[PDB]
Amino acid sequence: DILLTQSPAILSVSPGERVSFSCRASQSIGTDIHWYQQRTNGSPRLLIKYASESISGIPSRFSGSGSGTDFTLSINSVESEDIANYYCQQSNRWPFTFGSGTKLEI
Amino acid sequence: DILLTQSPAILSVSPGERVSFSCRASQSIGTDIHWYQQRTNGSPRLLIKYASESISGIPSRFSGSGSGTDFTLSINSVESEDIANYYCQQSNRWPFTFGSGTKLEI
Amino acid sequence: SALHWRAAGAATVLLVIVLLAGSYLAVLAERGAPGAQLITYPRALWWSVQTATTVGYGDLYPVTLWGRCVAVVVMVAGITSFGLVTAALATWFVGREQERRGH
Amino acid sequence: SALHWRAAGAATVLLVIVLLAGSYLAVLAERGAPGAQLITYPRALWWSVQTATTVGYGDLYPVTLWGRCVAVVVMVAGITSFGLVTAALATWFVGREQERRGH
Amino acid sequence: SALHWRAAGAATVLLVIVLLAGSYLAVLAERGAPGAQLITYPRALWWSVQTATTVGYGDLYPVTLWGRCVAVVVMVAGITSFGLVTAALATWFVGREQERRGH
Amino acid sequence: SALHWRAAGAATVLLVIVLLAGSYLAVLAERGAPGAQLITYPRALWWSVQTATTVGYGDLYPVTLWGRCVAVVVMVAGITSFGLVTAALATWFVGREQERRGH
Ligand SMILES: [K+]
Ligand SMILES: [K+]
Ligand SMILES: [K+]
Ligand SMILES: [K+]
Ligand SMILES: [K+]
Ligand SMILES: [K+]
Ligand SMILES: [K+]
Repeated sequence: DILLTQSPAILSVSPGERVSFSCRASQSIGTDIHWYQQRTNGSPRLLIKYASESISGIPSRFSGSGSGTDFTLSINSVESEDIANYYCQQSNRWPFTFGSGTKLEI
Repeated sequence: DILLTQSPAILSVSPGERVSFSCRASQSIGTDIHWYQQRTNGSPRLLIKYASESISGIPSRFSGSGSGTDFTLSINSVESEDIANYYCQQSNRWPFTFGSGTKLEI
Repeated sequence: SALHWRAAGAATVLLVIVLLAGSYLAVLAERGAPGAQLITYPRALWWSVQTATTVGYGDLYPVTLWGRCVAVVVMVAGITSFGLVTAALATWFVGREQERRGH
Repeated sequence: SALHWRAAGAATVLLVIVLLAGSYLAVLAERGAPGAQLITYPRALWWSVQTATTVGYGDLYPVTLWGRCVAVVVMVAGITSFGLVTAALATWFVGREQERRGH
Repeated sequence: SALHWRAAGAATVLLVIVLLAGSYLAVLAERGAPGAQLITYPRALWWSVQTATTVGYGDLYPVTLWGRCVAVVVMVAGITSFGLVTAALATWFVGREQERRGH
Repeated sequence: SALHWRAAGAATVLLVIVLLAGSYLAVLAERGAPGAQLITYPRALWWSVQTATTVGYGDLYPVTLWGRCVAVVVMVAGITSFGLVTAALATWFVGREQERRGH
C-alpha cells in the first residue's frame, strides 16, 4: 500500500508568515492527493483536492501543489484559526491511505 | 531475479499477542506473493496465496496484506503450534524466488 | 429509414450505455484489490472509452477477474459497434454504386 | 443458414480456441526466460484476449521468440475473426437493402 | 468519380485536419496540469497519429479532461476514416465481382 | 481468379515487405538517439508486427522523427492490409448470398 510521509510532524511559525507542510508518497500518485484540516475536537475538513484544486468555502489563503511523489499544502499568511492538524490522503491506488499528520503551531 | 528480503530473521513474541513478518520484493510484484509455513522437520505448507487470499484448512488466525514491494503475513493471537519458519515466494516474474525465512519464537 | 442506418444508430446508443455501465462495474470490481488504479468513476470512464476504441494506452487497466471480464465486454462492444458502422458505410456505398450504373 | 453467418460463428469458436491455446502456449514459451511476466495461465488468458482484440495495455506481453510468435497468431486470429463479423454484417445490410427496393 | 472514392479521399483530408487540430488542442489542454507529458507540438502530433490509428503505445497520453476529450475525437476520426476506406474497398470489390459475372 | 482475392494476397506480401523494411529502417533511424530501445533487428521486427496489427504494447516504440515516420507507414500498411482482407471477405459473402437466392 502507498505510504504518505508527513514531516516535519510539528511546524512552528510566526503570525502572518507563509507556511508549508510536505507530504511524500512512497510511489508516484499523479495528483491524486487531497488535504484535510482537523482542529482540536472537530472532524476532518477538506482543504484542497487533487493536489491543487480548491474547495469552496476554504479561505483563498490555502493552496496546494505537487505531482508524483512530492506534494505541498501552503498557507499564505498563517493565523490563529489555522492552528490544527493537517493530513494528506491519496486515491491513486486502493486502498486510500492517510498521512501521519502535521501539527501547525503558531 | 527478484529478491525477497525477510527481516527480522527471528521474531520473539508472548503467547496470544499479535505478530507480523515482513517480506520486501526488490521490485514491484503486484500481489503475486505467497506465504509458506514449515515446522521443525516438516515440508512447507501454503498459508496465504496472492498476498491476501486465504487457503482452506488454515486457521482463520492467519492473514496476509500488501501490494507492490511490501508484504505482511500476520498471525492474530500467536500460539505454540505457530512456532516454525515462515517463507514468502513470488510468482510475478520468472523464476519464482523465495525469501530467506523468518523464525517465529514464543 | 434503412436498416444499416438504424443498426449504426443503435450500436452507438448501445456503446455509450456499455461505456457508462462499464465504468461503473469496473470501479465496483477493482476496489478492494490492493494496487488497483481503476478505482474512480471519471478515469474509469476514460478507461472504458480508450478500451472500447481499442486504443488502451496502459495508464489504466483492470487487475481483477471481474474487472477484466468487464473489459472484454467493453472491448467487444466497441469493436462490434465501430465495425457495424463500417458495414453501414459499405451498404451505403454499394447501394449507391448500383445507382451510378442504373439499377 | 447463410454462409456469412456460418463463418461468423466459426470465426468465434475458432477465436476462443486460439485464445485458450494461445494462453497455454504463451506460458509454455515464456517460462524459462528471466524477467518474463507472461507465466501463469489466468493472466495469460487475459493477455491473449487483450491481444486478440488488439487492445494490448502493456501490463503483459511476451519477451521470448515463441511467445511473440504465439502473440502474432493470436493478433491475426482476433483481427480476422472480428473483421469477418463486420463482413457478415455488411452482407446482411447489403442483402436487405436490395429488399427494401424490390430484388 | 464514384462516391465511395470521394468519401475515402475526404476522410483522409479530414483525418489529417483532425490530427493537426488534435495536436494543437491537446497541448493547449494538457499544459497547466502537473506531471502532464503531452505538452509540446511535435510529440503531440506523434501522439494523435498513434491514437488515430488506435495503436497508442502509452509513451504519451492526456491526463486532463479536455485532453482526453480531444483524444476521443481523434480516436473516433481515425477509426471512422480507416473504416470508411475499408468500406470503399468493399464497394470496389463488390462492384467489380458483378462485372466478372456480367451485370 | 477474382480481384478481391488477388488484392488480399498482394496486401499480405506487401505487409510482410513493409514489416521487414520497417524493422530495418526503424533501427537505422533510432540508433544514435540516446535512450532509444528500438535498436536491434529482432525486436524491431516484433515491434513493427505489433504496430502493424495496431496492438502496440508499449514495450518498444520509436523516439526519433524518422522512426515515428517509419511507424506511421507500418501502422497504415497494417491497417489497410487487414481492412482490405475484411473487404475481400465481404465481397465473397455478398457475391455468394446473391447465389443462395438465384442471380
Ligand atoms: K500500451
Ligand atoms: K488497436
Ligand atoms: K492498441
Ligand atoms: K496499446
Ligand atoms: K506502458
Ligand atoms: K509503463
Ligand atoms: K479495425
